[PDB]
Amino acid sequence: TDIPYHTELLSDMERVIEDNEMAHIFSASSSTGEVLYSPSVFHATEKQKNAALSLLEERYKRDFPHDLAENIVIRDIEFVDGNIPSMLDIFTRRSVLKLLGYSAWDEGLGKQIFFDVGEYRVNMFPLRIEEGFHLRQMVAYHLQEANPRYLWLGTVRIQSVLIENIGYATN
Repeated sequence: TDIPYHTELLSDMERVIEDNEMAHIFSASSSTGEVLYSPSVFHATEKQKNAALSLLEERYKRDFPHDLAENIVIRDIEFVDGNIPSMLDIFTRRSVLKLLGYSAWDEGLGKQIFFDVGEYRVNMFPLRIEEGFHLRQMVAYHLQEANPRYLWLGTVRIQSVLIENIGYATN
């Protein structure tokens, strides 16, 4: 059997995390942000947010084809204000913890698209598509349900062509 690209992508992203020491950033110990919903939902730190953005840029840009990138100006992935999910939203979306690790970075998972970093599983929940961007509400779930149990990272805005080009690792 041949090794699928998804397997190497997941390994690649794990090595990116390690080279940038992001496991320590996404530890319960380093999750010192202010509370959003007492007792268990906290704001992500600036370092957690910037690490998450950097990891999204790493994943999406590496496979963005050259002929498009010479013809389209690609915007930096960033967080935008607002669209904060409710506590009930966060609770309901914790279904992402039931999924196997191999389903990470798989755009085919719809609502449950996620990636793991350090002690947290980060769900990029679809909010809307507007102009040429995807908006997603990013919440981190502690994988052992320790506290901080939930981290609100923000609504991320990603240029649609970046997601479109990855395709679906599963149907």
